[PDB]
Amino acid sequence: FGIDMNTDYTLEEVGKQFDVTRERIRQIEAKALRKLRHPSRSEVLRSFLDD
Amino acid sequence: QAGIIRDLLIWLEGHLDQPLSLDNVAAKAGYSKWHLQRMFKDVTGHAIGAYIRARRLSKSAVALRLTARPILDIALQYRFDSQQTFTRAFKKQFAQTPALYRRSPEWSAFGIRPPLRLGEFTMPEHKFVTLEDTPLIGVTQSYSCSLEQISDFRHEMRYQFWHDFLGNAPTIPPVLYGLNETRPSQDKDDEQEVFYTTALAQDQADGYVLTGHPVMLQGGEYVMFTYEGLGTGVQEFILTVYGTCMPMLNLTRRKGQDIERYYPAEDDRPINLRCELLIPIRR
Amino acid sequence: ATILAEQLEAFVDLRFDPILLRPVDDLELTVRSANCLKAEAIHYIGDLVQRTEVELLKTPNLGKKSLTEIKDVLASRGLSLGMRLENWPPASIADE
Repeated sequence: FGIDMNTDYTLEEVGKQFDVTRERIRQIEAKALRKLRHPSRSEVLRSFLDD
Repeated sequence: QAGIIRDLLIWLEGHLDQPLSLDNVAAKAGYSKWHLQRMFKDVTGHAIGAYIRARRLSKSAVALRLTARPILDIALQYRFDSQQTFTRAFKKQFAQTPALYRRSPEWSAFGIRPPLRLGEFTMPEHKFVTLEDTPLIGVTQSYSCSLEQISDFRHEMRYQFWHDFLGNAPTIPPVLYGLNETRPSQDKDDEQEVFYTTALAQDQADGYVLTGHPVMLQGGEYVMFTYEGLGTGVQEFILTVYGTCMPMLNLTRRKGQDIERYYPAEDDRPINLRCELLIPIRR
Repeated sequence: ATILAEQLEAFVDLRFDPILLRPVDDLELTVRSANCLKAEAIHYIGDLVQRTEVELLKTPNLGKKSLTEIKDVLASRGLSLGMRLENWPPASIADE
């Protein structure tokens, strides 16, 4: 996503980092939405939702 | 006994969503993981474990065809483990890519498995009709909600549309018309959107100054799904025609606007209204 | 006079556990642990804390994992198995 970085690292640059993988590493991020969708954490981010 | 498994599914159909469940979580129902499994095998005719995650996929298949979410809203939404495995078991259930599945407007009930009742099942009736192009007038608005919210959201879309017009209506039109639409995307064929149109009937009152469009009803084969129940009972009636009567009557509904036929002619007691769900069908 | 009178009265006068409110079906227990206990005509938690577990679980709708939810729920609130209560039932208490 580009937090704390100058450039934004892509799934092929990521594709040599942890694994060759391109689905389950994306499905790591599918857990990342899913572990933050649960409505106790997603409500500090609801204050900035007004756009 | 026979009173157990019937009550377990009243939990389980209501807890097919919330707990991330295998038979270990289902083993908190009086006996062990095997004996509760042993008690299910003979009183039902189904085998519980591979059925439930498939029934939860059958709960997700109608979420894959009539809900407006992408693949990763519903990747692990129904308590799964992976997406490619979810894509894999989908091939052995529907024999179609889920990108291809929400590519086609035709929704055939091949792999949807009906919700099981150990008690007595309220069977709806059918009657195959062929309808006519009828002009009406009504407005449209959209939603993005749950499977249980397929008529919780839909209660207001007819009511404030009716009570705005009833403020300037000298009559009460007694035949109601509601139209659901499935329209997929172009970027990635995993998403859709839904514009719901309730309309006022071109009836004995000629002057109907209502905001909206003159809507010509779709022609072709239809089914007279008449019913007895309140608008909160069409919530489970829409689910028992679309979770069950498309698989159990083995029919494939066709592309087009699903015609609702409510009756407002009996509009406090809870009202047991009568309603038809005239689906455009390809038999 | 009276408005003057009452303003003079500044100087002439001035110098229970909430989950015990609920029946047995209203506690959200496990797969079969809440709907099965009402079948023994036990219409309340206060009526259920009055008895012991020896005369509950042996009915063949009540199971071994319909048993243990009396062990932990009273331990989370501090009650006993057989606790007779003084004022358990609410105003209009009935069954379903």
